[PDB]
Amino acid sequence: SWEVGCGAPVPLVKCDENSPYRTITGDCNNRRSPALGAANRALARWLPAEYEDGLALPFGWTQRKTRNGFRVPLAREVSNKIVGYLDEEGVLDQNRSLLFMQWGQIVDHDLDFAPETELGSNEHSKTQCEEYCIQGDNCFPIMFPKNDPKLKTQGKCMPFSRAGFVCPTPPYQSLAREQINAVTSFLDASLVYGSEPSLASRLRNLSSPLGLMAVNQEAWDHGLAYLPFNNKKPSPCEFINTTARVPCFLAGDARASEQILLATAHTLLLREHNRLARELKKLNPHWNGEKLYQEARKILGAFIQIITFRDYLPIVLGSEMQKWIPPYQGYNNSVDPRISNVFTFAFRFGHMEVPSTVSRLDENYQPWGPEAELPLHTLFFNTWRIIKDGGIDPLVRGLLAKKSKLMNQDKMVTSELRNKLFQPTHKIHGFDLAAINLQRCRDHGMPGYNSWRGFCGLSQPKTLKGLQTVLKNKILAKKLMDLYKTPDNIDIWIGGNAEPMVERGRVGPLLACLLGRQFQQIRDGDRFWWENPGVFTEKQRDSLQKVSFSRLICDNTHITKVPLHAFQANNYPHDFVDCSTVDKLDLSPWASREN
Ligand code: HEM
Ligand SMILES: *[C@@H]1O[C@H](CO)[C@@H](O)[C@H](O)[C@H]1NC(C)=O
Ligand SMILES: *[C@@H]1O[C@H](CO)[C@@H](O)[C@H](O)[C@H]1NC(C)=O
Ligand SMILES: *[C@@H]1O[C@H](CO)[C@@H](O)[C@H](O)[C@H]1NC(C)=O
Ligand SMILES: *[C@@H]1O[C@H](CO)[C@@H](O)[C@H](O)[C@H]1NC(C)=O
Ligand SMILES: [Ca+2]
Repeated sequence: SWEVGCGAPVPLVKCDENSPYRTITGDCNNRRSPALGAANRALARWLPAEYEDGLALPFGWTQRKTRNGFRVPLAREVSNKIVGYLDEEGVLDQNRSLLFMQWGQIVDHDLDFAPETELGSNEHSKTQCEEYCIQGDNCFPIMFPKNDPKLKTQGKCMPFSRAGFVCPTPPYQSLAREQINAVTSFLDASLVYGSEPSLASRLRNLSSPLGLMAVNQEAWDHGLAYLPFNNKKPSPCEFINTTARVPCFLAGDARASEQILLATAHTLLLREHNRLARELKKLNPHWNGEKLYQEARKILGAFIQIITFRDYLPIVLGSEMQKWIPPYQGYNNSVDPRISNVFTFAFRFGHMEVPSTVSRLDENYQPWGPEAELPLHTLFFNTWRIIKDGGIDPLVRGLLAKKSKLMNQDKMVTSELRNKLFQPTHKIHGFDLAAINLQRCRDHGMPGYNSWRGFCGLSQPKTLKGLQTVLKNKILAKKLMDLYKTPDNIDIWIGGNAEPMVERGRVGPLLACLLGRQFQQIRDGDRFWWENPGVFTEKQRDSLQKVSFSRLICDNTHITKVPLHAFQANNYPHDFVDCSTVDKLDLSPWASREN
């Protein structure tokens, strides 16, 4: 009966068992269960999947099969009546830099990725889905409600393909459909180095023995390195401007060019590896390429861990932080470090932190050129605006001096994402991330809002007035009840995100509980955690506690004026101090003693 069994598409890997380095796949982290938290296995189920047919059909598939006696609302109707807003005045977060939003996307991309099924290649099925809006198999299109302005302009539907699932990726009947996590569950910089050998080697410089990561040979940022291009076709970064013909970037994660500020962040992280690999050589000229790579990799993975757990999670979770992520008490090998299916939705609170524009700023933190500020939607899959228009430095200044959007019950998701999203294969800046999120909840068999409230030991509202008391909002609760008819049926992404934020944080109680658990588990369940005794030397760890996002920018750009605390709102030159002030990474404790 014990289904430890199923998992056909995985090349079972032997473990070295006393190696000082993480694998690329994340395999061999846990000794008793070596697959635990490895890429290309099922997302963990904190609660049983919920499907129309108990097995695989998403709720809403059959237009006649109620959920608890009620029809589920169209995702695009929920989007339009709740998530959407016109007025970008008053929407900005007075105490979060745009870097707060950006770091979130980075950590999300380190932890999880459930890609679309690849069944449709050399087929018209993707076309027949998009072209004809015909629900079938892995085609689950987002249909427009009547009165939707997109009806008049785009067609009857937005296209949507169900996420990949384990064992068979085609045939019928499994305990329940389980979607894949294609990256490593550990906070291990997999987004820089890859989660597969195949890509991890292609990423590396294997012409020389300095342990360097490949760099662009076509283009340079004032002598500073760019990510190598991705010479695969069709390139969506080419598609968005066929005259510039600047391809998408190649990184450890396939998503690195989805928007110019994520591509930017990816560029900071690569340089930091190269900068480390050449410093390690300096001190230890006797070291080979492999040793340099792995030893640079290991520093960077520690860096992301510290920035995330010390700087980021306290200003997400606020008052709830200590309650879910109590201070570190060493490696526990009985902790599941796997990313849960519900986490990959919980973390999409990020979508309401994305504001409608991006600025480029000069060395005086003033407007860079006559189109310094641009709409978010023109920067999907846009690498040319980096190559042909100032390098990363003017964009890294905008991440310091501009603001994240604040979540708002009346202003959830900017139209730049809710109406104008571009997706690689489809042709138009005409999609809805909110609608996508909701269809995806259903596709993944997500339990409803009260199941999750129940799971987190929170009250479970059954009426309008219960829902009003929890949401502290009569109109939002009303619109929700009008759409869902019972709070039991509310899709967890919007249910969770409707909740007012906890003191000193940027999520409500339900999210703080779901996020809190997951981040506690990936820290506690990780054999290679930086503070885990025996991973670093006690001296290396005093050197490590001094890292800052301030310093990473200083070391890896030509910017000399930084805030101390890069995630809080910071204004220039008041909150901006010189780079010689911040603190460095002393790499002396990595000095190799031959004797
Ligand atoms: C301009 C900014 C962003 C864009 C354009 C964007 C776009 C997307 C898209 C297209 C998806 C795939 C949706 C699906 O097919 O179901 C997605 C998923 C996701 N996004 Fe965002 N996003 C942005 C910012 C963020 C931020 C700031 C965070 C977190 C703080 C975040 C977290 C996620 C997560 C967790 C997923 C699911 C990934 C997975 O496990 O498959 N995103 N995003
Ligand atoms: C590898 O490193 C060498 C020396 O640093 C450099 O000249 C070369 O361009 C690099 N190769 C690639 C493919 O990036
Ligand atoms: C295309 O990129 C080129 C730079 O090669 C730029 O001059 C042009 O204005 C861009 N056009 C669009 C539509 O993005
Ligand atoms: C701004 O954010 C930081 C980070 O949470 C916090 O400690 C600080 O008290 C906040 N300041 C104001 C004035 O809100
Ligand atoms: C390890 O975690 C389990 C459950 O995850 C818990 O019961 C136990 O207290 C922990 N054990 C140690 C050794 O920390
Ligand atoms: Ca990872």
